Amino acid sequence: VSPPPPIADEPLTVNTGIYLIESYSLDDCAETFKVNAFLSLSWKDRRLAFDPVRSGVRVKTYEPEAIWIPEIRFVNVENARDADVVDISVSPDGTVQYLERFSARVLSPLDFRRYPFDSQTLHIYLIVRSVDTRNIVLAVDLEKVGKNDDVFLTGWDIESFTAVVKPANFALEDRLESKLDYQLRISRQYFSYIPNIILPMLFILFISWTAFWSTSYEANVTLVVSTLIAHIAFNILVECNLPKTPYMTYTGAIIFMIYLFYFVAVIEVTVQHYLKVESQPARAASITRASRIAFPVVFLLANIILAFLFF
Amino acid sequence: VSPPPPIADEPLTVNTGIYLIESYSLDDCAETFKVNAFLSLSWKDRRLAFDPVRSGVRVKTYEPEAIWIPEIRFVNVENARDADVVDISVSPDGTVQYLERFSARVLSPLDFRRYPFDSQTLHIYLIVRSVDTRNIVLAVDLEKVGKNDDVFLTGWDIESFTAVVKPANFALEDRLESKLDYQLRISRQYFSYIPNIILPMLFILFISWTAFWSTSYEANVTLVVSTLIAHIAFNILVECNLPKTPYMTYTGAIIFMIYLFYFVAVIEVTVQHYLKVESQPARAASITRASRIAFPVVFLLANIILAFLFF
Amino acid sequence: VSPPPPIADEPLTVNTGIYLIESYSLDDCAETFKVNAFLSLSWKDRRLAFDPVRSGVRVKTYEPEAIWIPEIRFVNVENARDADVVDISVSPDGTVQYLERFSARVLSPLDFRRYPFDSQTLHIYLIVRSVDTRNIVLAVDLEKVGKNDDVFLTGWDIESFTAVVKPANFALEDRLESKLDYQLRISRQYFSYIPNIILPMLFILFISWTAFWSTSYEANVTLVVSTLIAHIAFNILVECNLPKTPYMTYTGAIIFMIYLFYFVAVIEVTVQHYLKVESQPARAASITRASRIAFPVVFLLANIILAFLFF
Amino acid sequence: VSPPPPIADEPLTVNTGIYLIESYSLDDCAETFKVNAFLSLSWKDRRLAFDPVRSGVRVKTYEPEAIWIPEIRFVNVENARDADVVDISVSPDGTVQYLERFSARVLSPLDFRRYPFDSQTLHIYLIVRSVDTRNIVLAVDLEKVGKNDDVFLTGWDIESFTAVVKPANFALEDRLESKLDYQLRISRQYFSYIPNIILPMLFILFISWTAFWSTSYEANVTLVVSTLIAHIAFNILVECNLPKTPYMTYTGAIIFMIYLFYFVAVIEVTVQHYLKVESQPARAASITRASRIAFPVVFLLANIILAFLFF
Amino acid sequence: VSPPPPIADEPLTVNTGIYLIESYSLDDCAETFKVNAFLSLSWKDRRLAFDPVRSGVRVKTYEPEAIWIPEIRFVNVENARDADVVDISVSPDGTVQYLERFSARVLSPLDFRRYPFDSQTLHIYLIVRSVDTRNIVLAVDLEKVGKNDDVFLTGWDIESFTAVVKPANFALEDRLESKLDYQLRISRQYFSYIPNIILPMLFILFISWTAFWSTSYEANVTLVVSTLIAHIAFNILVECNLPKTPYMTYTGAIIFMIYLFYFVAVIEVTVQHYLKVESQPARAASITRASRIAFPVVFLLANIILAFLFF
Ligand SMILES: [Cl-]
Ligand SMILES: [Cl-]
Ligand SMILES: [Cl-]
Ligand SMILES: [Cl-]
Ligand SMILES: [Cl-]
Ligand code: NA
Repeated sequence: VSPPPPIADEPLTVNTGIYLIESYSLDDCAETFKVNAFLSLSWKDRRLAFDPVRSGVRVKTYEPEAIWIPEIRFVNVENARDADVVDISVSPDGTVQYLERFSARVLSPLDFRRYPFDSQTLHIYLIVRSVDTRNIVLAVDLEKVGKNDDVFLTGWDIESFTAVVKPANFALEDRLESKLDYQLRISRQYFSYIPNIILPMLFILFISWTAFWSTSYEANVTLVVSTLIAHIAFNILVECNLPKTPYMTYTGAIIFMIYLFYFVAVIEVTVQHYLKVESQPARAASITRASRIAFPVVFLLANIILAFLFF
Repeated sequence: VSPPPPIADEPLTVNTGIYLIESYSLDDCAETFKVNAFLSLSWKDRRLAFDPVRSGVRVKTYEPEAIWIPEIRFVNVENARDADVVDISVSPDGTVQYLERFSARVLSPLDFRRYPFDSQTLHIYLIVRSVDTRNIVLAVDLEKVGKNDDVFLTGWDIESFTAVVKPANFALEDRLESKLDYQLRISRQYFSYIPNIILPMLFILFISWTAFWSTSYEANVTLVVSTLIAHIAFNILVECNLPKTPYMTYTGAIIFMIYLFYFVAVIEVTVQHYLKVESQPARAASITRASRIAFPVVFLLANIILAFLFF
Repeated sequence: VSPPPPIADEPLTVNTGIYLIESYSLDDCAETFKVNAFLSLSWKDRRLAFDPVRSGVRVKTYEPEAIWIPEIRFVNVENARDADVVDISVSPDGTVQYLERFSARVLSPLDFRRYPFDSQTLHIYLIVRSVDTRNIVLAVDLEKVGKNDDVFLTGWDIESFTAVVKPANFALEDRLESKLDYQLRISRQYFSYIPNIILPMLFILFISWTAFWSTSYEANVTLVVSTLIAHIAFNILVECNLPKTPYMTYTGAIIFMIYLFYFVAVIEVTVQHYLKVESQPARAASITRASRIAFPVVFLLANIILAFLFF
Repeated sequence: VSPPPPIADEPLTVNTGIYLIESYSLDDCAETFKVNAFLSLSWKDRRLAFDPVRSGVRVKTYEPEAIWIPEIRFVNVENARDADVVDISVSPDGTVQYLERFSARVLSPLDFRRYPFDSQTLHIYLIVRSVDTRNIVLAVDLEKVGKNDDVFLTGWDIESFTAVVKPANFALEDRLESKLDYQLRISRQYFSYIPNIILPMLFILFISWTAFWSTSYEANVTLVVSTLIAHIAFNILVECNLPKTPYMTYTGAIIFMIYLFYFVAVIEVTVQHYLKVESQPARAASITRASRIAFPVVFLLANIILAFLFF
Repeated sequence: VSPPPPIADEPLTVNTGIYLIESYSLDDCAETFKVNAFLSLSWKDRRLAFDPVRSGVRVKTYEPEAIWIPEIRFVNVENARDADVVDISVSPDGTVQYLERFSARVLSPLDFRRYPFDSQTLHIYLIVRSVDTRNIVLAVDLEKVGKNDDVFLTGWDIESFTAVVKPANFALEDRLESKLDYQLRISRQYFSYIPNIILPMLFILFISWTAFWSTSYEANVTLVVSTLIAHIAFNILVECNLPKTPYMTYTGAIIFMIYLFYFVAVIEVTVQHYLKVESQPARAASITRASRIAFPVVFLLANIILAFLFF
């Protein structure tokens, strides 16, 4: 089989549609997600046209091998999609209506800057390479683009599934290629992060601040050092759940800034003890009394500045 | 091969049945489970009918390629099922008896709200897309729906395996789809959670309450801070075994509330020490004496309120 | 091809044999193991019979496609076995001798009650479904059941590989099914658990008991609380290496009981201290002196009781 | 089909090109990366030549099975590449133009010496073995070597994708092998390592140095020992993210040297206490006062020496 | 296709050769390694003899399906090898030259006794089963056995790749089997273990011995207990990187013995404090002074004894 010939000099229009059946496995570290969907293709092949009168059939079914099917591939897949042809239907004018069910692991980058309050646009790129005979161009049949209502992605809210109707036509290895951009808009469900990471992390920090109402250096050293260890435990936990970014993330900034607070609290605790030993507890008392106000204030201000910069 | 033709205008009824041989790999984080079962298909093809008196053979056996078999797929599978045809038998009237053995990874969401005292309903959705010639409709042959007695799912009690007899017929991409709902009812074996997570977590909490019978700030700071670290270790362990939910879970609520108890115990320990230093140990003594009663009481009440809200 | 016809009304006897070449990947959590073995099948097909004189050969070699081969499956496999036909030989009297080399992931439950001093019986179930023409029944050719001497299973002692000669015949979806039980008997190599888990765990517990020869509350609180943390670390390590059981395991019981010892040691340490502060160190001295004997005694007795209940 | 015959005694030149579509999964421990690219092959086969004017068709399109294609393999792949032929085009003169889309896991060693400030040269080796008829030789068509602009590798900057134009021709198992070297130049994005590993690690070390402004042995022991534990936590974290090297890495050297600092700080803390107990706090005071300067100075110098040796 | 016929009663000699292209993934816990190599096979099939005059070509090239190929398998593979036929060459006399490129996961046991100073002999066993017609026997063509210079195995030194020329011929399931032993000799690169596990582990141990120059029970309890925790952390790390052995390993012995040192140090620290409280610090002083010498001496001697027993 060869491509359908041009009546006039026109390129072949392959109408496409993707209908999500299932979406799963959004791997943050890998920046990948798995998809299970219907891929619909439609093109005109005059060679397959027939008269319904002499045939007695309004449609004609063909096996994939029997006819010419445009070679449609996904740009951003890990391995080539697992596809199973559902149905191939030919109308009397030779209009082919193809339908396959596929599953693929899509590689699409994520912006972690606002984690865990981030939204993402996942992309699925359809592509077709033009042949020497004729040029092949993709189009979106919006009637055949959608998603099942039950489509869920664990830990994410599925906003929309749409297609950028205008293809990106360009040359690659001395042949033209028509590229289409399907978009899955999702926003992270930040709920869990509050009682699991954020609040426990604030409690341990506030506990370190009780050292500002204590004169016992040994108790203070314990308070500040122990809580610092718990902060390291959470930092490590967070960095395990995320890839290494060339930028700072929101949570990453909060976490880093909290280290400075422990470092300064250690300095205060050290200073207060030194003065007490040098028989000048009145200076020490002033610093400790200031610290009780300064620490929550500077912490609250820095957090406002950060949230402002990030949102 | 093409679909069997309608005598009158009737849709084709494909009788289905799933018989579980094995169930395994219930992944809580992935919200998936693996299944190994028999899939039975039954439909009438008059073109295949014969005479039992003259043919001498009651049943005719065919190879998949030889006859028309309806394209039955699973909605909620990760990848398309691994299937092996066991047998195809044709009765004289042309009733076809298809039997395949398959294995598949089923994606079915889980409700973690009552963890680890939760029960789940796992779903397996069968589907058939109607052809242009005739409409195909699924039905449940309850005779051919079941499970082996030895079917086990590690850490779960298998309650039942049933099918919702009435299919969900609906239009999808200008064709009829017939969807069936097979249900696997399971309930979690919470036993282990008691000596592994619950009791150790209560012991460490109680140990922090011994600070209410001590005047040593340094010892108290150690008691409360150390036990708090062990609580963080268990919180992290629990969150590793669970996916990120947009809601609170039972264990999650208990764990979160316990943090507040440590935070308040630190406050009390701080307050008691401050008063002792300000040479007013009678006030301190009152607060500590109150704490000895208040802490177990408020803990026990809060737990009743929580269990009430969750069950 | 169709099944060999019955001379009299007899069922077809398929003689089976499994010869282990390799045993590996015993996953405790998954309750699975991988196997690489020879599967031998033998049955009589009169239609295949010949005369050695006329033919000039005493054996006939066919390709799988050429003859009727019984559809033998494994009940307890994750996915259908990876098989490669080694040879198919026909005797003049129509006795077929089939040999395949296969590899499969077998799902077989494990009894963790006596861990790490447990022995297991791994099962491999062979099955055959009867056809409408004739009934098929499995048998064990003990001459063709065995294992290579070099077969090893990391962290386990391979006791025996035997077959239960009498098949379990039963009805499934109105057809006779012949089930065979091949058994691999193994016992765990508990050696490692002594210097890795058991002894370190006893040392930390004994270290906590040095608090019984100390009057320093602050030092005691440190001794008891620190060692308790190390015990949590080991409990978590152990539970990672094991699945969630609806029963208690031997190690699990020891681990749980040790928690009670830390809890009581904390009480003693608290009591003693409280006394000293109330200016009554003679009572405190009595309790501490009792504890020095009581703790090792109650620990040693409880361990005898436990070992008795478990073995 | 057999290879195209030599006009004169010349070896067959297969022009090659690799165009990266996607690059992902750079596993540091495994020293592997996954690639998705176009593989282009061009050679000339006079048997396939035709007339442009007479035939009317400028280019003829064949199916892989129809013509002779050189057996091109990758040297450094884990498993043989997953390839799908996109197009085969024959010019009148008989120049074949082959194009496949492939995906493969490439095993290419990494130099960890400068981690996390390292750059790597990933290799992809193309190979062809000669046949008995004629010798096959590879060449690079630089016009068909490249990468998509959107090619990204998480945690790395993609510098270049080039080919060493001249093949490595050599004999292996008494036949000619023609090997080509495609190079992917990448440099690590060290940004993250600063707020995640480097800075937290320096803070805990500076905290240990506050022991130089304290006379409390008990507080010092806590300061130095606790911070040492946090340093062990980071060392373990780092070694989990890296393979075992027969050499020292930059981070590895910093980490190791920091251990010496804790060891010496413990000695100082021990020495200072011993003198204080021996009623000679003037000597102790001198050592502690020296330590306050010596520690940051020796640390800063050693780091300069190390960075010098490593860069 | 059937086996070639004997010309006297001789068994068929299949000459074999394995040429390593790549070796990777040496999994210590799984006791497996992955290999990518050429498998060369040579036997003579007189039925394939040809006159170059008539055929035109001096050497004929066949497709695997076209001719008889001896069924060669690997004994110790997890799953059957992934093979791709590179070439099948037939000389006029009928000598067949078969070349395939394969990849396989080889299961070969490891001796951990001297870890991390151990050397291993990895095995790859080739096997052939004799047919009823004629006996097949394997031979090594040493000219076709080797490895690429660039063959590397992360964390190991590749010593040699050789074959035991004499096959192991033996009966199995009433047929003859010809087994060949290919050996890959490797030795572990212990470098990393020194700054990563060994030295940090010694530093923490020595840090505890500073308790021998202190009279502060509270400080000593902290020193000894804290360092003990760090030792548990390293023990766990080490046991994660190793399988459970029925014997002791070198590192395992060192690690276990170090536990005894902490246990005895706790006893000394307890004893010293008890005497100090009983107002007899002169006895305490003697024990502590002895400990300062005894501990490093007994540690150094025990290590000599251990290294002696292990090497
Ligand atoms: Cl694709
Ligand atoms: Cl399916
Ligand atoms: Cl099977
Ligand atoms: Cl390849
Ligand atoms: Cl093999
Ligand atoms: Na302390």
